[PDB]
Amino acid sequence: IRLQEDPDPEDENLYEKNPDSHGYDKDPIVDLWNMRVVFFFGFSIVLVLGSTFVAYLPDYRMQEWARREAERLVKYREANGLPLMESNCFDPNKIQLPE
Amino acid sequence: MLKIIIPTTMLLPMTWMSKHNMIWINATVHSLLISLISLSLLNQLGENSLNFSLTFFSDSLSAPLLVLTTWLLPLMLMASQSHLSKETTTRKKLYITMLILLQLFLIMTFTATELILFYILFEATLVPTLIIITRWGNQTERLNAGLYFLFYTLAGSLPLLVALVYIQNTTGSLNFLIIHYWSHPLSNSWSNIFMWLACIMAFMVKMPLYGLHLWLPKAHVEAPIAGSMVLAAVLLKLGGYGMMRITTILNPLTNYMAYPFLMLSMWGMIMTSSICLRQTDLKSLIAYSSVSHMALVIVAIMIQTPWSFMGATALMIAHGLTSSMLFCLANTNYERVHSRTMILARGLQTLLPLMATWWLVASLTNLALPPSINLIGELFIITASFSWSNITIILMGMNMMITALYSLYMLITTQRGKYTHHINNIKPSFTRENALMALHILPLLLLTLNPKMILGPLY
Amino acid sequence: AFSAPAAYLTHQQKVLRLYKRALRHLESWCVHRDKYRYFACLMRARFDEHKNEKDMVKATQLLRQAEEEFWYGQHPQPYIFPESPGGTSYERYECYKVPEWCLDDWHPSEKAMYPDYFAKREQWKRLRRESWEREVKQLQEETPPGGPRTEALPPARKEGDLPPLWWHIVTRPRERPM
Amino acid sequence: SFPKYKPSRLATLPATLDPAEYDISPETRKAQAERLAIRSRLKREYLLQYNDPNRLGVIEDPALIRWTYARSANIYPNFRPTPKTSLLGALFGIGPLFFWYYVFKTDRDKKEKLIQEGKLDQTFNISY
Amino acid sequence: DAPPLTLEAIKDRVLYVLKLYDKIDPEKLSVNSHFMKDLGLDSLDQVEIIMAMEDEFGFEIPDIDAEKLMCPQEIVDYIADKKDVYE
Amino acid sequence: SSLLDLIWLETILPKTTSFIQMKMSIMVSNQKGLIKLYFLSFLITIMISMTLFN
Amino acid sequence: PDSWDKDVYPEPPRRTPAPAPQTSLPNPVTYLTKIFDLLVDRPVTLAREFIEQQHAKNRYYYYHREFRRVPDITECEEKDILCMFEAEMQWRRDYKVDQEIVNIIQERLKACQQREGESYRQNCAKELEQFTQVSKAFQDRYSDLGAHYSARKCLAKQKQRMLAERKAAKEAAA
Amino acid sequence: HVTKDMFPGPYPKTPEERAAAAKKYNMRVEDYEPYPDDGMGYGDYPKLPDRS
Amino acid sequence: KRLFIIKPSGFYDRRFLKLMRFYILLTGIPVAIGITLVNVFIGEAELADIPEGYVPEHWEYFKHPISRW
Ligand SMILES: CCCCCCCCCCCCCCCCCC(=O)OC[C@H](COP(=O)([O-])OCC(O)COP(=O)([O-])OC[C@@H](COC(=O)CCCCCCCCCCCCCCCCC)OC(=O)CCCCCCCCCCCCCCCCC)OC(=O)CCCCCCCCCCCCCCCCC
Ligand SMILES: *P(=O)(O)OCC(C)(C)[C@H](O)C(=O)NCCC(=O)NCCSC(=O)CCCCCCCCCCCCC
Repeated sequence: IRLQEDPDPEDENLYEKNPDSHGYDKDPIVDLWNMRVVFFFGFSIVLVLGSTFVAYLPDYRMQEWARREAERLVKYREANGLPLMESNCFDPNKIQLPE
Repeated sequence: MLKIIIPTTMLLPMTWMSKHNMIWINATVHSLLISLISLSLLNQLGENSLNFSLTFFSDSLSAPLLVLTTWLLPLMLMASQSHLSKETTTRKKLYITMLILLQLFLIMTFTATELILFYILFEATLVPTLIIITRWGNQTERLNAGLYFLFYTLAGSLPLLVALVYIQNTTGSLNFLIIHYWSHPLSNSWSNIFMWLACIMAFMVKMPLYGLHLWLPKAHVEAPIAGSMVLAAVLLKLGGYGMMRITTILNPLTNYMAYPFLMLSMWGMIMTSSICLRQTDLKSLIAYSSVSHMALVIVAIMIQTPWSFMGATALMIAHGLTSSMLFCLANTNYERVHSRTMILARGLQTLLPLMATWWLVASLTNLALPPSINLIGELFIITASFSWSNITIILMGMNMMITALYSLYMLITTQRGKYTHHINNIKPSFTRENALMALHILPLLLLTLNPKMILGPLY
Repeated sequence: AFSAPAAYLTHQQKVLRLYKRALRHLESWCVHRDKYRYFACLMRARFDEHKNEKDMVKATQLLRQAEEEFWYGQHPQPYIFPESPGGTSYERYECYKVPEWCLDDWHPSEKAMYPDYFAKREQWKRLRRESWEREVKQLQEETPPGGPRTEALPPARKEGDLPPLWWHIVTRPRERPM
Repeated sequence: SFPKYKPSRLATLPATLDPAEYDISPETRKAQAERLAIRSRLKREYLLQYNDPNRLGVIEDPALIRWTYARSANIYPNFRPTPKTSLLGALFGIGPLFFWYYVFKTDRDKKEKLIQEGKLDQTFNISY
Repeated sequence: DAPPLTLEAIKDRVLYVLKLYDKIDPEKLSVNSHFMKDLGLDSLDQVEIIMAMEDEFGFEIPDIDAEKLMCPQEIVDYIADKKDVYE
Repeated sequence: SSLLDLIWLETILPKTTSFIQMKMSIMVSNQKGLIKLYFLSFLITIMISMTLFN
Repeated sequence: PDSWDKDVYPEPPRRTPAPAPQTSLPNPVTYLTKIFDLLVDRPVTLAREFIEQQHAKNRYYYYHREFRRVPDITECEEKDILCMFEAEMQWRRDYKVDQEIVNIIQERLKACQQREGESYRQNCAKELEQFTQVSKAFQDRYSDLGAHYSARKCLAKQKQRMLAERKAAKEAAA
Repeated sequence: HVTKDMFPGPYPKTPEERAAAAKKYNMRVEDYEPYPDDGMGYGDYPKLPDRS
Repeated sequence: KRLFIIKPSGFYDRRFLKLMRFYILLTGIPVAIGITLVNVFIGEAELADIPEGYVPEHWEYFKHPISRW
């Protein structure tokens, strides 16, 4: 031997001392409460409440507003015979081309 | 963003003042609460971003990454508490402090509004990761892995710093809004070519790009479980976010300078999938799968079309979740048998059924299985690449075939077959491990249910 | 499977294995029982014709020619018993085989569901633990100084002893475990 | 006589057709005995460890450890730049890259020429 | 599904096949009769007997183990051990 | 895996750089600590600075 | 139904042929339709009536947000950040509205194809022309702007198109 | 438990090195044969028959 | 004759599944009941023109009651 080294320790099994162990801590009470807080907070709170919050987030992307505006524009344009989509985004009168 | 930044800086003293047996409980509970608070950033506008103040802003691209980071912190806490049972109280608190500092730096990086602050923070993320790897790694190669990771990132990113200060001197501002509104075309000159190279190469090394990726297998194999989870889930997404941010000022030079990177990305995607086909180590297989997916993201960003950006963002989120779940499963297998060899342990389906179910789900999400967000992102990228050119479909099909091949090869080798006779220390799966897998997999399916939240600003 | 192999196969063993393989492939060719009986009698007639030969070189040459003829004339799809390695029912129940070490990790309630079985299991475990030292002593006493020259194991030479290395052979899972 | 069987790498030669299987030197018998002795010694060691009742865990396999180490961590120290390795590396690493570059560049040049000449069917192409 | 085998059933079936063998005299055939020492057979006859037993019971006996079965009782014991029959 | 990832991608960027830095480090640090030698070096530097810089 | 506008979402008048049986055999389809109406339609109608009665007791309203027009990028001066911001926001809103217009036209096309069925190639030629015109205009507007599109890029593209048209007209007149 | 002497090493160039390598891999000296030293990184790992 | 079937411990997997179901349904069921009650009684808003001189709020610009809240 070249050192005064400890031998490699044996692997410790949590089920030996605590057959109904959740694998969080060696202490049974702390292990049980760690399982309880993780499950409750994570699953219940985060998953369920965040999912319903995201589901019912207000339509700030203006999808339905854009649909209503498009409906009004289509109705007005096809009622008056105008093209449904104007070929230019900006006004050629307001655009000044070089000579 | 202060309502999310300050709770992390309060996580730090809480962890350092908590009892010796309550550190994990307190950290997990309050990390979950912070994630729930950060879920409120997903309410974005369709016109512009959320400008909180002069320093921080949130966008449709920044919000999913912030939510992913905040959700990822407690999972890393669970895995770390798995593998650090015998550590001393001070060292446990130091590990939790490193994780908290990494999360804080990542949040500030994603919310930063200037390119220089973004650079400072995304370089500051190196120190906690390097310390974690080189201090709590298991094998000898952790030191070499840390050196490779550090020097690859820094050699990539220093020219980015020089180019950023040059751009500020030239134009007047590094603010993202100003450089977006006041953008001017980048003429075809050698100086512009080298500026483009500096920025793109920094973020490509961060991606990583094929040929500049060996640090990724070295670090991911040799890092502890928390380091492996954070490195693949989030730290690989800094390059993609940066490239999606800086490409505003690099046009139209990107049309001419993207060919070598596109060829590298496609061919290296094929090559890394082939490498996955012949891997004797599970963590290495997962690492090279990560490289292939990030190469696909690089292709999407380089082709740079509105359909490619949405696919890139969706694929980044999906890959983060999937790679984190795969690393967790491999870590449980390793803790069972104390070795990373793939063929050492077999029959884990007849020895551990629920873990076999988790493996099946993770491998199904790893390959593009509809209607998962993985498939959504991959399909958008494939469509954009098809519009770009019509042989990219050949390359993408080859990659998909090899991806399915190696994913199912890993699943069959680890789970199916007959159990190894001499391995009799495989105890039943823990409630902690099962909860970890469930919390990895359920958000992915919920994001599949609601997909517009991870498609970025181009949606 | 249960018998330790030798260093080599003798000429008699080689010719007997060739005979059995040829008969099996002939039965594969000759589907009907009477036709198979006729041609199997002819095959054994050939073997009996060449049974008596004093020249071992000529016998080896005949064996080589017979092996080449068999390889040319073999059935591409020979009949295989369902449980044989090539069979359609091979390794079907390997997923249902669970070991006793996996059995002992049960919860106390699960163990209490089978009270009588686990008492006998504990008796078997005590019997195993009370014999290992004698087994290893017997194994190390009877081995040659150079090392084991074959995979055969000795039996129990004493009234109160068990054959060395018996636990897994005795407690291997049943062929139809579930 | 009967047509001969030609073994290949993907269809190996059966043992019963191997010419060396019927020409046994006395040294071949002692070589087989030595192989059997090695196998028996390894089997004895493994069986002792396997049937030990006080053992809990995995019987570490030195052969498996050597295989895993040689496959990954032992490649570079034993690599030398030779003409064969240099040519193979250059080919397999660079040739595909330039091949794909040429293919994609040619396709995009043809497409751009068609666009400029205005004879490419791009109607209804709204998404890109 | 199939009814379980028993030691008596296995012994009866193997003796049935052996008595149906022509080269064996049924009267002098017992469960301990050696095929070559006191029945007067040879290697090919033993191989044919093993093949007949394989056809009878629907499973294959490997050549390494088949050569050592020189007794009807040995065949019964081998079949019972392989089929996990204890009664 | 072997030829590209473990051999040539290692040789080109990270291994060659480390080798060059190690060689240069050995060359720079291989000094015998002789005042005569590095004062003659100072003299050469002075001459070069005087002549080649104007 | 009054939920949508019949002009925006046209439907041709529905001509259902009258039943003219030619056999004494009972109609299983008629019998099953009567059973379905008795067992499902009446309960769901009663439930919906109860729900709508509950709704009418707490009737409240929501409005459609109105945006006024602002000066556009053509009027904005160079590097005038506030005017550029306003013009860019207005341009993005107009882009969203145009996308929804294209969506409406596509829905019309799909509905007409399904309704006509086996005679779609002839009876849907009217909706195909409108879709062709709308797609052409939308492509000319926002065809190749890229991921970082902006009102400035759209204006530059329009200027290029106008210059090309002027050059073509001059060449034709020459 | 494996020592540094039980790991694969460089290509064996002398009969003593080849004998040591054969002993290391639990093989006979006559049956041990390394891959040709072409610089491909095999080292002293034995070349076993290409069967399955 | 009934033979003992050797199986891996399923108690822990059953316990995890039961706990996960219980904690998901602990808040899922009240949320579902609340959503159903809101939809049945406090129905969605009806689109109306803005009265002249009236300035609504953003929640008054949104439709679903939960989104407005
Ligand atoms: C452990 C392993 C597993 C882990 C899983 C992963 C973890 C999951 C964590 C949780 C994730 C949650 C994510 C967020 C969800 C939030 C909820 C949400 O998004 O709701 C959206 C939305 C709800 O609507 P909304 O947007 O709130 O309101 C819009 C309307 O204004 C509303 O309409 P309305 O106001 O006119 O009336 C509707 C009202 C009232 O409805 C009625 O009244 C309907 C009446 C029907 C029968 C009527 C006729 C019969 C009458 C018989 C009696 C007649 C005589 C008496 C009559 C009365 C007295 C006169 O009903 C409702 O509002 C209830 C809707 C359902 C609520 C679900 C809440 C989920 C909360 C999240 C947690 C869930 C945890 C799981 C446990 C859940 C609980 C077990 O839709 C749904 O909830 C889904 C409805 C689906 C209906 C059927 C659709 C067709 C199905 C077949 C399709 C083709 C085949 C496909 C395959 C088969 C199907 C899969
Ligand atoms: P028991 O110990 O009595 O066994 C007697 C033996 C055979 C061992 C003798 O003692 C013995 O060794 N005799 C001399 C060696 C000898 O028998 N040589 C010749 C045997 S091979 C041969 O002559 C018969 C081969 C002919 C048939 C070949 C079958 C190939 C056709 C198969 C086609 C597949 C479908 C039908």
